[PDB]
Amino acid sequence: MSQSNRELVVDFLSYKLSQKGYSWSQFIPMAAVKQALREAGDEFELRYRRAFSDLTSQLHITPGTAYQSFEQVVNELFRDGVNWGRIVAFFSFGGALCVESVDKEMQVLVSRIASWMATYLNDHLEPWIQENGGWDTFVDLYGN
Ligand SMILES: CC1(C)CCC(c2ccc(Cl)cc2)=C(CN2CCN(c3ccc(C(=O)NS(=O)(=O)c4ccc(N[C@H](CCN5CCOCC5)CSc5ccccc5)c(S(=O)(=O)C(F)(F)F)c4)cc3)CC2)C1
Repeated sequence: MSQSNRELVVDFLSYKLSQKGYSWSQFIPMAAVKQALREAGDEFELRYRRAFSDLTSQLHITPGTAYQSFEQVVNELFRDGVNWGRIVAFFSFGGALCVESVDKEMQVLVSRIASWMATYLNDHLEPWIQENGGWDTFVDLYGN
């Protein structure tokens, strides 16, 4: 549901901020989902470190331009459809935007980015997720 999805976003973003030595104080099957997502994001960031790195020096964020940048990238990422990989890449993108934000003393973006990710998950990705077995399938596929 929509609250679940909000939980996932906050867990993932806190995880990424913790890893990089920042504060996240701008904030059981569910535990299994969260664990699989953390690991998949790390794995994604490892295999696609080139793409990851290219994007993290590409855009310059301000509180005034953040939302249009977030939306362009997300629309590009899902232009041709949804799959699980693309969903993991979506979470990683969010994580990278938050980390960049805290770096540049734009802490206010962190919770805005969380809510933009939850909204997009709940409006645009959730239908595809329920159709494809829900988050249980994602956990089975990642660990099988
Ligand atoms: C246009 C633009 C610039 C826009 C913006 C932008 C962009 C740039 C930076 C950032 Cl930051 C964000 C976005 C791009 C850049 N990029 C390029 C990379 N892109 C993809 C590459 C491959 C797939 C794919 O393959 N999709 S997939 O077939 O569904 C699939 C396959 C395998 C696994 N999993 C394995 C797990 C193996 N482990 C072994 C160890 O032990 C445990 C299991 C591999 S890790 C793994 C592998 C792949 C994905 C995730 C994790 C999973 S998965 O983890 O989701 C699962 F399994 F389903 F859970 C799902 C999907 C997309 C998409 C976009 C382009």
